[PDB]
Amino acid sequence: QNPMRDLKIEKLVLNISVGESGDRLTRASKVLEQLSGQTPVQSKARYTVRTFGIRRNEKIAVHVTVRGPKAEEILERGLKVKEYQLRDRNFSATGNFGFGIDEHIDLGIKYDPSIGIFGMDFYVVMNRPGARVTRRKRCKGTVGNSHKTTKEDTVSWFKQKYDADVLD
Amino acid sequence: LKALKDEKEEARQAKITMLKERREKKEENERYERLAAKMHAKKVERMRRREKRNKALKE
Amino acid sequence: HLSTYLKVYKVGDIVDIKANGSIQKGMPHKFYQGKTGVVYNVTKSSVGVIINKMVGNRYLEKRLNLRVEHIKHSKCRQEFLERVKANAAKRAEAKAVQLKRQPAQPRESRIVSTEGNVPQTLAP
Amino acid sequence: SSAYSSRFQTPFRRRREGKTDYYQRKRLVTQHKAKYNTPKYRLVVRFTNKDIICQIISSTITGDVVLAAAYSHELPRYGITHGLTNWAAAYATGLLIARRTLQKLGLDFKVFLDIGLQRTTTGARVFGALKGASDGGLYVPHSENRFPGWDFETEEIDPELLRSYIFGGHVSQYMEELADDDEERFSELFKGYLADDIDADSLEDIYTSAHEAIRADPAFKPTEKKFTKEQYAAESKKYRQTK
RNA sequence: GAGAACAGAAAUCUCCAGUAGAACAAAGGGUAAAAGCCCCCUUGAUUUUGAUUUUUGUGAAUACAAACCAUGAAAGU
RNA sequence: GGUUGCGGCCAUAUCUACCAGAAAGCACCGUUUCCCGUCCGAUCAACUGUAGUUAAGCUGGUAAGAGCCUGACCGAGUAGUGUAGUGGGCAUACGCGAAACUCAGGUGCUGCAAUCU
Repeated sequence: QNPMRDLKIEKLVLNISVGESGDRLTRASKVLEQLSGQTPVQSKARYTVRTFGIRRNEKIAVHVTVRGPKAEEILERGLKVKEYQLRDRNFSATGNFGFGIDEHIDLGIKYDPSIGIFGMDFYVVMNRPGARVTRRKRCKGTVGNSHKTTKEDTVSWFKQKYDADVLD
Repeated sequence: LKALKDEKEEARQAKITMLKERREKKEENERYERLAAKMHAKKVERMRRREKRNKALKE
Repeated sequence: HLSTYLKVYKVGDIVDIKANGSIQKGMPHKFYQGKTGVVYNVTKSSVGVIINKMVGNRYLEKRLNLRVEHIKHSKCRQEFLERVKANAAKRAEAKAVQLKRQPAQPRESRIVSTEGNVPQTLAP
Repeated sequence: SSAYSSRFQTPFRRRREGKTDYYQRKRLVTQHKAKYNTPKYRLVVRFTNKDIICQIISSTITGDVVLAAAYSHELPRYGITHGLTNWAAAYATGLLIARRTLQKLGLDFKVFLDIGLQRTTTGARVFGALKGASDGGLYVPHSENRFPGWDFETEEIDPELLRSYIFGGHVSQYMEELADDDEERFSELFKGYLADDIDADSLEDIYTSAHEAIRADPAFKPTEKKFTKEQYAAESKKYRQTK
């Protein structure tokens, strides 16, 4: 029985990790900006590595978060690229799931060699009503075991809506 | 005399064996936990070795 | 420990010094620890305390200021005041004694019975 | 595990629940203490869903004491059934508790506001209750900064705007806009308001209503308390477990 | 720890555990809605009057009142 | 007796697993014009308690559970220790006197105000 113990989507984070910093980052900027409607966030490097070719504080990625109907709409238009076929993995233990796409032009947006091509990673966090207890300030607490999301519940919800497969 | 002392020492040995059994079950599962933790620690410090990581400065 | 702040300390009261590690401010006096002194003046933030410190073979008088967090009320005079009040009551009753203290006296005569407690003889 | 549990150091119970902040509490309760007794009084405002709380507390080693306490459920008696948690309603509750305490002290004193855990934001209902109390006449220290309509771009304030907020102007203009733009959300969010058919001038007059009423009788007409103690106790013990 | 295209042991993203094992000028005390990181505003690291401890010489720290000030809604600092 | 708010003492309260919770409240939850802040009304800010839920949180019981606390004719008058002797080659005499461990028992107590079938 599930009157309020459903499994709604909470949010989707779309991320673009670039090998270099500059107008390439600004272009990936622009891509996620146009896809979401809102302004994205530029993420810097934590530490220098010198084999990936970067340094501390270099602005080496850009990402964005989306909540609401927009999130699942973009999710479906992206999963069309993966044609509704994920793996047994790509589902976390705690009940979240994500994938990655090359050739972002495979959802609506055209080639436009003005800018080039980028790939991006979708990650999608799931929950139920009542997550506010671990997110508010006053009254903070944690959620019970029975109400915890899980890989099995998410995979069943996914073999349900979007009507997909597991592929191994 | 041999009748009396052997039931008394046998009851006491029963107490001794119960004590020992109990302590050894507890320390056995404790040892298993610590050994698995030790192996996990060794496996993670095996892959951290590939990272250059001068521990001193700030990187 | 908020009960270490709702603690009135009037001039005259006696207090022990026991400074806790949890407050870096005003950690006083390395050997003024477990030592008792009465309070002479009080300000905000503050209490006064005087101690008779001995140097050579004379007791000189060191006055000091401390945060309230370190000081503590002394139970030094509890039995003294209890005995004084009881002495007033006993003096009133006499007016209507050995109110003084006395060490432990030798226990007096008595009788020990054998009803169910027969003495149990034994050996090494 | 055993060692982690043993080396664990638990905080205070009231902190383990997200209920108090001893950092702020000590700065509040701690006195000058050159002056000895001089009990320090603090007005405690709290917002739950469906209800507001305003109290005036002294604290002592007994643990604390409540000389005066009011809530928003009293305001139906004073002329408003609706919107108990809003800005104007908390303002009314603050004026109520202020006139109450001033009546009991017989003067018409100095009380320090407790914010709780709520964030300090321009246009907050805690500052609405502050203005209600200062209305009532208790001298509390404050600044005109955080009242709404405070133009963040400079150091000035418009009194007419927070006057409208006191009268319920934002809810009224939103009522008007949502009404002349739609009726789905209107019928959903204003069912009692719809059955009552109240006006903007209406609702301002009702708040004036209630203001004069609390100025008339702030003496805490208490609840009627049906089904006295033993009834409640036995019926609750029917459903209370026991070892 | 689990998880996400190129991306691997370390590039960025998300979730769970995590009393401190991190940081605060290397095995130690103290600090977790902080004494830590980020953000907002400032530059009380300011003058005058006396008091205490370390110490007869000062300096150091300490509390204490009046002013000019900063800060926060405030208690207060 | 239940609950809410403010607290005191700060694990007998904490951790883990399961279960129950009529009513009351609390809580999730509904919405985003304004006050406000967010990459993102998720947090924070505001509005109506209306759409609806005890699923969660919270409260209480349960476990030859972990830990935490109390006690012991528990250890034990033991170890250790002050004093004396032309005592032996460590005991005796007058005296003081533990802790760990083990065992047993327990698993929050309370103040102020308000409120509830």
